[PDB]
Amino acid sequence: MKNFSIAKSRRLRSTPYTSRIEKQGVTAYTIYNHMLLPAAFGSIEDSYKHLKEHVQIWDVAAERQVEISGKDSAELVQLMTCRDLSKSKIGRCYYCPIIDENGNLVNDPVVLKLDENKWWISIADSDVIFFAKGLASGHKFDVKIVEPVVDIMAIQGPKSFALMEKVFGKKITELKFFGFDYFDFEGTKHLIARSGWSKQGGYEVYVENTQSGQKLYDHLFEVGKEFNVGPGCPNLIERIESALLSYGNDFDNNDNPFECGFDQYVSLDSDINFLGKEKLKEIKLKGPQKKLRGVKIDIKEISLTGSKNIYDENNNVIGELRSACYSPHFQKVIGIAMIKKSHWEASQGFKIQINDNTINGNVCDLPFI
Amino acid sequence: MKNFSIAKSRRLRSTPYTSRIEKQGVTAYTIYNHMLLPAAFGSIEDSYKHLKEHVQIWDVAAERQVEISGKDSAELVQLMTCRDLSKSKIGRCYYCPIIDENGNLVNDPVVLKLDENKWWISIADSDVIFFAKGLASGHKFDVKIVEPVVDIMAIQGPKSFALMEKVFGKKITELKFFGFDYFDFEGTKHLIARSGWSKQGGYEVYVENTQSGQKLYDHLFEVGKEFNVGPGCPNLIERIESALLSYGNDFDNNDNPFECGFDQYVSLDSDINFLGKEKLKEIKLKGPQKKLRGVKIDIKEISLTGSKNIYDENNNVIGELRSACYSPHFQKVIGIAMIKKSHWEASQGFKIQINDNTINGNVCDLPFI
Ligand code: NA
Ligand code: NA
Repeated sequence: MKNFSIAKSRRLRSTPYTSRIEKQGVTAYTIYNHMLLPAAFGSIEDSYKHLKEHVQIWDVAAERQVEISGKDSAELVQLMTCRDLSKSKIGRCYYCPIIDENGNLVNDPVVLKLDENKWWISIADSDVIFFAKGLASGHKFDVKIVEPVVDIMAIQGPKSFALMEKVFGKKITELKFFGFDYFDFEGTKHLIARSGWSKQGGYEVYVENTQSGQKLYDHLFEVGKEFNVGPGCPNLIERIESALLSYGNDFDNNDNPFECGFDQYVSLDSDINFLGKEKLKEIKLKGPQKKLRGVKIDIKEISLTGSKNIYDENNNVIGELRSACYSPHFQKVIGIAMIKKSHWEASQGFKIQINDNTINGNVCDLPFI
Repeated sequence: MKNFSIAKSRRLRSTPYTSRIEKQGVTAYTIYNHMLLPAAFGSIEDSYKHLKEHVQIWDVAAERQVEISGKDSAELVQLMTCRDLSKSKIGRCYYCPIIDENGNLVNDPVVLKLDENKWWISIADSDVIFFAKGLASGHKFDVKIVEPVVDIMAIQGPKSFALMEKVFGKKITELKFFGFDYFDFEGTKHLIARSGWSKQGGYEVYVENTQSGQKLYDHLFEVGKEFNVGPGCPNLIERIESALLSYGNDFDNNDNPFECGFDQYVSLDSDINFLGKEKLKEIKLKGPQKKLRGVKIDIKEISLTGSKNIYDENNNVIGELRSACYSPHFQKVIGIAMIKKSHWEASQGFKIQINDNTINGNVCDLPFI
């Protein structure tokens, strides 16, 4: 077969939005945190153009929460991340790389500080819940760790702001990037952050009252018509062009923050203690020997289902291409590659096998645009 | 809206068998431990008839390993599970439920004791690696925790015994259920366990030397024609008929081993140290307020994608149906349901809404065959 069906089960969890997106034209799924996440609503290029010009509503329920509350919650949260959260404030979001005893990445979540003793970790694709529960028991912390009933719906694109003002009023227009607050929809208060996995702008509604959230979803489609609202999902071309890097895809647990361009979130000269702090000091001293870079390959098509070695002018492996797509902006293929320090340099050339043909490519900086 | 395509990417990992099984008729996939696991090779009823009569070779690489080695490995392994490993032997497998701070199920793996100081945890669908790494950090255990390069290939069905004899000779026929040993294929030694996710008989080859395991895979298809060998995967009908439970489907992290029939595997009155031991002492005295049970329901067809409430005569919720299929053996739908204390009783009637018809069903004991 060219395509394989996804086999549904209780274990591969549906969302509060599933029956709706399946009537609105979802054509492919990925799995993220043991949950269905839409991967396409037809053409990925057309979804990208629509996202950059209009507004979309996304089922991103699979961006699960780990809720950590109780006396040692602030501390357990800070143990897990190399980002300094000592001056953190209620109502703010912070991108906090989670790292292990080796200094290697576990997850790149957004942390929401709801209160001094209550923390939501909005996670990428790995079971941070169990890392937390492991660390809590091992370090003897007094916390409560749950996956709460929270199912995110995103509102993304340049028309997101006008659409959400229409629904929630002028108060939501005051929300700064990566702030959150509580907003009323027909009696129910919903936590809404100004965040989301694009650079086109918008919001994420952290739906706890599921029924009210489903009615809100339906309402956004009804009063969004004048804005050309439509369904969507995180967009492959957008995430590569803007270097919105994802755990499991661009980097994984054999990679450290310094190989992924996360230098500014690794806070080594505080007195806060987090995992692998010592090992990350050594890495920052000797410097990394490999790093995520962009690449361009002058072909009009690619379908990356997995990794692919890239080779030098002698046919020695100089890196690994990890994500890639056709970019209409460049009218060629662009990607994210973990490349050896020998070939880091913006403009450095390389060779890669696409089918049975060597083809040339070149390294570039991230983001692409 | 009926079947949906899966979107492949690096993050949904492929396996050493992917290119082979996509030439042998795989039609559907699930995702298991962030990895492709075949869900169908065409009709589920026909794969089922074939498994029960003949022999199949399965890609089950998604049954990943957590390898824990070093001086504190035995202790860390035991800390994660309720099952008593104090008398454990090299060359044996053990079903070892992993339990958290609430006494609830994290994963239900098989543990393989390779050495006093080297352990493989063969995992269900959750990231046990990070629970282990969390525990190890707190207790400052002297251990190394990695996911090794191990990609299980299974041989299952009544003809598995004879096919493996053909390849490996008499010594494989000596291997007892849940034992493992090392067996020579073309000069390479492979760890092979007598185990796997059917009740139809067979083996799991824990392939570390991938190129040799790929050659072995192709060899099995050649010298297995005598036994009508074919491709396959864990079979939904077979596994419900045999009451083989799965983490995420029948039970999850809100469930404790006393609710799932894991009583024989919980060691409360030994001296072993493990998480939630006290909670499980509490829980076992009070007793389970709900348990897993069999159900049989009078329709010839179902598509379970999620929990489905089952009701008494007067529309009260007595349970939740979690796995279900049409059983060609019963010529009707059977399933596994988590049922309230009030309605446990073997033969209790109930009703379930499936589209435009209310359907009679009743509770029964496990297994079915
Ligand atoms: Na989702
Ligand atoms: Na697999």
